[PDB]
Amino acid sequence: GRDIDDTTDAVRDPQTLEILDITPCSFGGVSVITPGTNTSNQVAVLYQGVNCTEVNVFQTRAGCLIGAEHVNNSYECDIPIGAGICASYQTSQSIIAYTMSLGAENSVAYSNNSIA
Amino acid sequence: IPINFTISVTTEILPVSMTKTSVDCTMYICGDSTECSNLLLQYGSFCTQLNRALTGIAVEQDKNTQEVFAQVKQIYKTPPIKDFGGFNFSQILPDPSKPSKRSFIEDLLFNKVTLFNGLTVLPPLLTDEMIAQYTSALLAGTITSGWTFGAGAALQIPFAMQMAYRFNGIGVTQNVLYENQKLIANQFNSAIGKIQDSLSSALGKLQDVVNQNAQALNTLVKQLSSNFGAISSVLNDILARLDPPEAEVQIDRLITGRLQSLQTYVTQQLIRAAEIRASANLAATKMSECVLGQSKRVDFCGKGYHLMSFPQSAPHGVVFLHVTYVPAQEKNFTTAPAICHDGKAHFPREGVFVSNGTHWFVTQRNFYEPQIITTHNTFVSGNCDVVIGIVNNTVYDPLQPELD
Amino acid sequence: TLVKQLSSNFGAISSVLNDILARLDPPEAEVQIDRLITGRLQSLQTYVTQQLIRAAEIRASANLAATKMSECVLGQSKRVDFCGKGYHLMSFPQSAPHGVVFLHVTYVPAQEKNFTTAPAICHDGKAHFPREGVFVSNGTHWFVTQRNFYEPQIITTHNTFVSGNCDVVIGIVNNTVYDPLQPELD
Ligand SMILES: *[C@@H]1O[C@H](CO[C@@H]2O[C@@H](C)[C@@H](O)[C@@H](O)[C@@H]2O)[C@@H](O[C@@H]2O[C@H](CO)[C@@H](O)[C@H](O)[C@H]2NC(C)=O)[C@H](O)[C@H]1NC(C)=O
Ligand SMILES: *[C@@H]1O[C@H](CO)[C@@H](O[C@@H]2O[C@H](CO)[C@@H](O)[C@H](O)[C@H]2NC(C)=O)[C@H](O)[C@H]1NC(C)=O
Ligand SMILES: *[C@@H]1O[C@H](CO)[C@@H](O[C@@H]2O[C@H](CO)[C@@H](O)[C@H](O)[C@H]2NC(C)=O)[C@H](O)[C@H]1NC(C)=O
Ligand SMILES: *[C@@H]1O[C@H](CO)[C@@H](O[C@@H]2O[C@H](CO)[C@@H](O)[C@H](O)[C@H]2NC(C)=O)[C@H](O)[C@H]1NC(C)=O
Ligand SMILES: *[C@@H]1O[C@H](CO)[C@@H](O[C@@H]2O[C@H](CO)[C@@H](O)[C@H](O)[C@H]2NC(C)=O)[C@H](O)[C@H]1NC(C)=O
Ligand SMILES: *[C@@H]1O[C@H](CO)[C@@H](O)[C@H](O)[C@H]1NC(C)=O
Ligand SMILES: *[C@@H]1O[C@H](CO)[C@@H](O)[C@H](O)[C@H]1NC(C)=O
Ligand SMILES: *[C@@H]1O[C@H](CO)[C@@H](O)[C@H](O)[C@H]1NC(C)=O
Ligand SMILES: *[C@@H]1O[C@H](CO)[C@@H](O)[C@H](O)[C@H]1NC(C)=O
Ligand SMILES: *[C@@H]1O[C@H](CO)[C@@H](O)[C@H](O)[C@H]1NC(C)=O
Ligand SMILES: *[C@@H]1O[C@H](CO)[C@@H](O)[C@H](O)[C@H]1NC(C)=O
Ligand SMILES: *[C@@H]1O[C@H](CO)[C@@H](O)[C@H](O)[C@H]1NC(C)=O
Ligand SMILES: *[C@@H]1O[C@H](CO)[C@@H](O)[C@H](O)[C@H]1NC(C)=O
Ligand SMILES: *[C@@H]1O[C@H](CO)[C@@H](O)[C@H](O)[C@H]1NC(C)=O
Repeated sequence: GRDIDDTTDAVRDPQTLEILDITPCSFGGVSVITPGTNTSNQVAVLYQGVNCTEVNVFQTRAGCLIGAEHVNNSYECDIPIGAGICASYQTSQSIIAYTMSLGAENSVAYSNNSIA
Repeated sequence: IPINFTISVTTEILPVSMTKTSVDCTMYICGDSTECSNLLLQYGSFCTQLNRALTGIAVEQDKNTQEVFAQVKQIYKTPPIKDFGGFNFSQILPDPSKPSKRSFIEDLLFNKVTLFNGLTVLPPLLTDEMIAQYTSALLAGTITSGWTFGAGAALQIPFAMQMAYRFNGIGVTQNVLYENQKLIANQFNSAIGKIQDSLSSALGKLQDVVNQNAQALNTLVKQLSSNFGAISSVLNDILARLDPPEAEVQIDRLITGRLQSLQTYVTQQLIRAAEIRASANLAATKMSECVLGQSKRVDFCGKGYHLMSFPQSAPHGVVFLHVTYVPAQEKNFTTAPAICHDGKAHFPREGVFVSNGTHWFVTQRNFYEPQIITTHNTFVSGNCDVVIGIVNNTVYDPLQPELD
Repeated sequence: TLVKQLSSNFGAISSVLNDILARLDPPEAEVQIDRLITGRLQSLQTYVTQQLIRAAEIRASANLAATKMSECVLGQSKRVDFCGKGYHLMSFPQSAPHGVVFLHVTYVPAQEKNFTTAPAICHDGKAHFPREGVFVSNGTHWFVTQRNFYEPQIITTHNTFVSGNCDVVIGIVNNTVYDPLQPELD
């Protein structure tokens, strides 16, 4: 059996004569988030293309970040992990992983007869 | 001289960024083999340069998007009271029912384009929801403040007065707006309706990019079933049929072919990324000059005299809806450069001298509204034997009747 | 990277040419020589392509710098966010190693004040529109002021121009106009 790009994705075993598929084992690159070797020596590894089922474990859309706590607040983006997530060292001290905030929530007092 | 006007809204499509892609140099060439990798080490560092170039392009895409869209300090919000003097920004402003918080036209645009062996695809730093949030902030700031929010703190102002000051910057006076507010509101609403009706029946600028980025990958993948002169285009087949003394004259041909394929791909991607970067710079300039202000440059923000623009977000691109002002119906008149009243020559201050056949009036250039020629519309300069086409009508002098 | 590419075999028996020429008899050294030639040509042909692309990018940036020098320094520009954020006044160039530094001086407003505003004044049936400014009010009286700095003045016949009658404008208020000629006429 083949696929769009001529790669064997199915096969029939000679003895039992049953249909089996083939799926490549999980791959992916490794990226490390560091706050600079002048402040601290901690890091946070992030497998890019694998879920956490495989090898403080937050599963993200961009991969499976390991070694960084997850917070609820929202700050500016220091280290752009991806898909709206950013990581920073400033929380005794630990690396956090939050969601990026675009800015303050403002609202002008618009009306039909007021000017500033 | 025109007697009537129309408001026209036109769209403009611009690509901003393309899909990020990182291609492994070792897994693409070899795979899981080890003899292939040991042979590949003899070529030096041709697997670090390619990865560095691809990472550079990947970072540049996010920089493009960030510099185009992130131009507002604070996320402004539209007030609930939608009394804008008749103008209806309902298909432009977001609808807080869909989970994506996207307006009608942004949905029409997002449903028009859409419908490992080394290669991966990385996710964008700014997800589509955040881009919609940015465009909504820009729209709410433009509507409720004008150009003030792009040049410091935001100052409120009623929309009708803002449009009056937008007319006053293209020559037409503001009583023209205030005395024809309903007609202008109706024309603007009709124009928005036509835009939404024409976006549902295109977007070739944003598709000729996806097509090229897809055929490049298709060619790269298809360049893996070529023999390149060896006996078979499978490393796991060669390694299972030849002893190591006599397989490194075959794997070497495979290595040469696959390296040349990767080099061609990387060069083409570098050139394409440069082109996209130029377009993103143009898009950022258009945003800064047409949205956060009113532009006097001709044919930059649309076709006609620019009034204002609104941004919308499209997949891997941006959409501008330029609002302009075009004169409609003209009429023939007769003109004189100056008037010789009493040995003096009266030139118009801001306007032009026209006559319908019997009497002479003074009127503004971009609209027709005649006025009597007083001494508050004209100024004197010399005698009337130098000007070439001077006529000899009379003026009003509005102080004489009151001095009785 | 280009320099370090000189210490790779590229398939030959060594990465140094003198060893190739000394250890081997001419007719069988040309194979090693050709392998080295191919490798080094590939290296020095990738370097030139990357350099050309970088040069084009730098050329675009230099063109932008020339335009900014021409339009922000030698004059005052109305293009928004081109010569800095805010309303532009002037700029000064400074030389830096392989670059330029512009110092953009800009006007930017400050502490605000909310007001009550109307688009016209109906004096005696006629409708008066501001000549150059905007109508404002502090609660009781009405003034006309410029749009970028609070500086109220008494509404007069010189600050306004007449147009039609006060029946078609949507929002309109009643007030008076000074008519400065009258006190001197008597
Ligand atoms: C400016 O005034 C607005 C409301 O205007 C009021 O009525 C006018 C007719 C005029 O007489 C003004 O002097 C009056 O104040 C107010 O806007 C509020 O600002 C506060 C700031 O904390 C905000 O919490 C409220 O939500 C605003 N009101 C609304 C309806 O949204 C305020 O007094 C002044 N605002 C600004 C921006 O200067
Ligand atoms: C200027 O043009 C507008 C439309 O472009 C005219 O408004 C129309 O007037 C007719 C007759 O009064 C109405 O039947 C229409 O409903 C109006 N609106 C439209 C959209 O057609 C307007 O009359 C023109 N001005 C003058 C002075 O004739
Ligand atoms: C040109 O326009 C002027 C003003 O619109 C016309 O002058 C008017 O003519 C009528 C006819 O008797 C008079 O009652 C008015 O007093 C005149 N002035 C104004 C301000 O209306 C003139 O008739 C027009 N000429 C042509 C050939 O159409
Ligand atoms: C609003 O402006 C008016 C116009 O100046 C002010 O009215 C005058 O204010 C001066 C200065 O205090 C007094 O000397 C006059 O007697 C005022 N005239 C009248 C008729 O009241 C007014 O005080 C300002 N403030 C308010 C709240 O109205
Ligand atoms: C400005 O908007 C106000 C609403 O805040 C308008 O007032 C409305 O309409 C009439 C006129 O006074 C009144 O019933 C109320 O003040 C408002 N109605 C309701 C149902 O709230 C006012 O007409 C507008 N004025 C201008 C000049 O635009
Ligand atoms: C031999 O292979 C056949 C399939 O061709 C299978 O049906 C059979 O059971 C096998 N023999 C034994 C002893 O299992
Ligand atoms: C490290 O940081 C401290 C202050 O945070 C600073 O004084 C010092 O120069 C830095 N050193 C390096 C090598 O960055
Ligand atoms: C990883 O595991 C989670 C949990 O079952 C699953 O939802 C997710 O789809 C898995 N990842 C992939 C790529 O299938
Ligand atoms: C943080 O968020 C999680 C889920 O979003 C919630 O269960 C938890 O209580 C929150 N903690 C704080 C301190 O807000
Ligand atoms: C704006 O248009 C929508 C549909 O086009 C309509 O439902 C709504 O009532 C309109 N609002 C105003 C104020 O005209
Ligand atoms: C002006 O006059 C010319 C020649 O008489 C004519 O062709 C033209 O149509 C006239 N303009 C208008 C607006 O009727
Ligand atoms: C235009 O030309 C005609 C005839 O050629 C002439 O009578 C008239 O004076 C000219 N108009 C000017 C010079 O303003
Ligand atoms: C206009 O009329 C005056 C009347 O005093 C006359 O002297 C002058 O020549 C006239 N101009 C032309 C161009 O005929
Ligand atoms: C202005 O005065 C006229 C005449 O007395 C009156 O009819 C009108 O209602 C006044 N304006 C307002 C807004 O009340």
